[PDB]
Amino acid sequence: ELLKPRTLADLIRILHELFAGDEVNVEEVQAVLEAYESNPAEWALYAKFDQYRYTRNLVDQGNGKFNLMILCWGEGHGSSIHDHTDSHCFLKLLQGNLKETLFDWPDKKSNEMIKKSERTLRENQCAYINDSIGLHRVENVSHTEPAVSLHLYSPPFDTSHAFDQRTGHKNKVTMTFHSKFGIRTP
Ligand SMILES: [Fe+2]
Repeated sequence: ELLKPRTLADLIRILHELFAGDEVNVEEVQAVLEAYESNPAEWALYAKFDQYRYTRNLVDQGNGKFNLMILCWGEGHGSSIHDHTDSHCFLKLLQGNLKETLFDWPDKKSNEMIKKSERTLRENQCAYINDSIGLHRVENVSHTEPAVSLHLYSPPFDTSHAFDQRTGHKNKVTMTFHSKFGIRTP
């Protein structure tokens, strides 16, 4: 029984219910994330920006099966082309817009990675990706507005690959947290 989350705290409680089991109802999780109306006062604690790149800010450690975090994208900040390490990955916009570009998994032969498609993710929308869908790059192309997004991963993961757009060659990257539960973790 999916009800509208009243607050971020309410959302988190509902997510603990949705991940109480071993499997994941993707459409239900996405629906609930989209139904939470972003309220900046509730997540200001986690919205810690860096001038030079986007930051990842742990919000909830989950129940063993998922992590919830907030990413803060300065004007012009973007990601690598990357994968999600066999996890579900939900992305909900809390503030601003992000551009998502989809790429196919490369073949072993060195080749330019060509965009499959692209879309604009707008405030309060929730997108979903997994490795079966493809790879992606996420970017704040705004010159004037910072973006903030809410990310849910299940299972949690702390490494992934970055892909060279020119060749499709990949390398493993360790994921770090800029803060945890509102506390800066240098
Ligand atoms: Fe991603």
